[PDB]
Amino acid sequence: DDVRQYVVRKPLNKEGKKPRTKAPKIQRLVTPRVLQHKRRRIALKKQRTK
RNA sequence: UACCUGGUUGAUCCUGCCAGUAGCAUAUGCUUGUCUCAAAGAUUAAGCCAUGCAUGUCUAAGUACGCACGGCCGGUACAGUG
Repeated sequence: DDVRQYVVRKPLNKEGKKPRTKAPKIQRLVTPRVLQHKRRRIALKKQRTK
């Protein structure tokens, strides 16, 4: 599944502003960036060994 | 600038100190137009303290669901400022 679609959004309705839903930033979520960070760590290991 | 002068005697030459002399550093007195530097609660009490201030700090890069501001109504988690 994809947790991105199951984050509890909270509704905000104030008089002078249009209503909107606020969502938290999902933490500890695996994204392309963290995978690239792991790749870079392993590549640094390889570079050190070489 | 390697300097002395007055004072013991009726007078003299000494010893010798007192006083003078110049700076320096604190205080104080009188006086004080310009201008440049510039010390300043050490001395007595490391005595006592009203009040205020004197140490805080965020980047692209730890944590943002504070509508506190702020958008592009969305399989659009997180726009951004904060």
